[PDB]
Amino acid sequence: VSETWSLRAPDKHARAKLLEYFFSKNQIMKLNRDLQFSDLSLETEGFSPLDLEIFTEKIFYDLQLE
Amino acid sequence: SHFIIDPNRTKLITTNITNRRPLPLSRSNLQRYYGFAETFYYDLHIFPYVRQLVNILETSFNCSQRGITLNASVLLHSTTNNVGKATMVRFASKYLGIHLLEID
Ligand SMILES: Nc1ncnc2c1ncn2[C@@H]1O[C@H](COP(=O)(O)OP(=O)(O)OP(=O)(O)O)[C@@H](O)[C@H]1O
Repeated sequence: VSETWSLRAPDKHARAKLLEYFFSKNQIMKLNRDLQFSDLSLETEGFSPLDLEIFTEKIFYDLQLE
Repeated sequence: SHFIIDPNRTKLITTNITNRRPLPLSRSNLQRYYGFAETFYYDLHIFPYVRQLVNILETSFNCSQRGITLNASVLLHSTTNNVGKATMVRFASKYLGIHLLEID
């Protein structure tokens, strides 16, 4: 192997984009006007993309409960 | 529309299998009517964990019926044995009238 590449944990801006897209995938979701993806990413540091997947599905379920 | 069956005059043929949802516990307590080992009936208001887990199955079932697919999985763990987690699984299954697939 000449050189290599490593996929470090996603960054806050990466998280903003990824959360937006993941919500989009289950387009059925919606969000309050005040809640903005950029604001959302600030408190989801050190999460793997699969972690964000499971978190968004859990959130979808949580909404379904109420 | 109706009809009578007599073994000495009527023949019966088993055929392929057909799906059908099982009745929810609310409409009947099959164990109680047939006097089996009736599974303890929780009062969801007093078993919050059971309520939380149930709050998963019907939502998944509806979203599936509403055309929304989602792989809802859950794992039970505990610090001590003999807590009947399997019992609560069975209780939840009968509560929603859902088929159970138990594999020891
Ligand atoms: N409220 C209750 N909660 C749990 N089990 C109960 C309850 N009331 C009666 N039981 C009985 O207790 C037993 C529970 O056994 P079960 O195998 O489900 O336990 P478990 O928590 O999975 O434990 P383990 O796997 O360590 O044996 C069953 O025989 C069930 O009928």
